[PDB]
Amino acid sequence: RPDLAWLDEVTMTQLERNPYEVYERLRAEAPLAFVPVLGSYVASTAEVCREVATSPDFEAVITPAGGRTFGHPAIIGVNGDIHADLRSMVEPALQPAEVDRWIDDLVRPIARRYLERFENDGHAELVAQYCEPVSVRSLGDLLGLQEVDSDKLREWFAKLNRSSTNAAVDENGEFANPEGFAEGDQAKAEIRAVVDPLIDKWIEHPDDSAISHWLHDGMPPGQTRDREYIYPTIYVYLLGAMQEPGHGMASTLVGLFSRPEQLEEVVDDPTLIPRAIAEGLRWTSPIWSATARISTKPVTIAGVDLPAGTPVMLSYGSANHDTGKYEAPSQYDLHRPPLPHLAFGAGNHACAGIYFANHVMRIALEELFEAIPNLERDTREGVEFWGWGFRGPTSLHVTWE
Ligand code: HEM
Ligand SMILES: COc1cccc(OC)c1O
Repeated sequence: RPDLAWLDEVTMTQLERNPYEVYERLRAEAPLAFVPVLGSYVASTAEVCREVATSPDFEAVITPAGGRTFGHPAIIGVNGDIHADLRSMVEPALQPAEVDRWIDDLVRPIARRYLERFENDGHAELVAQYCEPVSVRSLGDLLGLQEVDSDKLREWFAKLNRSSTNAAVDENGEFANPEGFAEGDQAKAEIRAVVDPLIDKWIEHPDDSAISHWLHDGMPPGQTRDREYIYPTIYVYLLGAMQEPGHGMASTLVGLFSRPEQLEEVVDDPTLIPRAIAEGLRWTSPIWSATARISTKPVTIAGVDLPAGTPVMLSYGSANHDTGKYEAPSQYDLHRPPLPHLAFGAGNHACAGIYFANHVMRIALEELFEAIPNLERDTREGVEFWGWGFRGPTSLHVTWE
């Protein structure tokens, strides 16, 4: 596409540090565009993302670096009968009525546990000390990984993050940085060493943990799903399910700090926390561009005639700054009207844990503002956001009296 020759000069590093400038151009110039360094078409607007995600002429496909990292059958990358089975496998503990039965007793004590370590220090780095630990500990306990230290869970999602977003390709469409997959392989090897003994145990002695239910639910008597069949979805969980609620909380905090009167309102009136989180998810989408669909027949989208078999990456983080939908989208605004957003995706492969994730983020922020209501950002330290596939702040230094 000749007028997009400037896309040839876009680098992976640039997209990781800040993708919003490139994607603002894409939204205006080519809502569906082939990005050479990513080796793929990408959808940048809300209209195109939603259309691709819900179209009957498209089905799920894993991103190339996602597939190299997760293998088969990752719930995000399969369709038909296998997807239906994996959806019914993960859905019971995520059902709203079920979450409402125990989410409070799960997350609130965990939030208190981590707050107690620093709430009187007067200084903290909330990503490492609060947002990520609460996120991984809550889901870890739900999964049956109580004995896996929160530092380990955080290290796993960081390595799987970097591996699955190791997307750069060279002039011949080959992965430019194949060594970047090695730490994804190392994380998987460690996960196998830890989780395989637990699966051995759950096969014979099922309990209340989610993974035990993944092995047993809906199976003939005495039978379990093969572990190779469920491991890629375990990996999917140990990346995005572990990582995203922590990044959603932190981005919401960074956005509130950017609007000090709005932060005061939320501390004064914690019933506004769910609305603050929804704006946070739109403002810096935790899953920014990590999933994709592939066309199953010839289709025309945003004026581009796509052949069958064409992958399209869904850059929901860009769709969420669509100026056809939002005014001044790069500005966090609690009082934006409650409009649809794509931070949870859309269609048959839309996020399965929305209700759970929203409560995890809500409860964590509630307990934070109660313990430290004079929270202030440490304006001596800058907040840098990182990631093209998954995006969030690398740290969040705060102070208080
Ligand atoms: C703030 C937190 C979260 C955000 C923003 C988020 C966002 C997303 C997005 C954008 C997708 C891809 C949707 C698409 O391709 O159309 C996805 C998929 C998924 N998420 Fe969430 N997620 C979050 C937390 C969680 C949690 C905590 C869990 C599990 C407890 C979870 C389970 C899943 C599953 C199973 C899928 C795959 C759905 C499928 O392909 O059928 N997510 N998520
Ligand atoms: C590419 O990896 C992922 C994509 C979307 C969601 C995930 O976890 C829920 C995830 O681990």
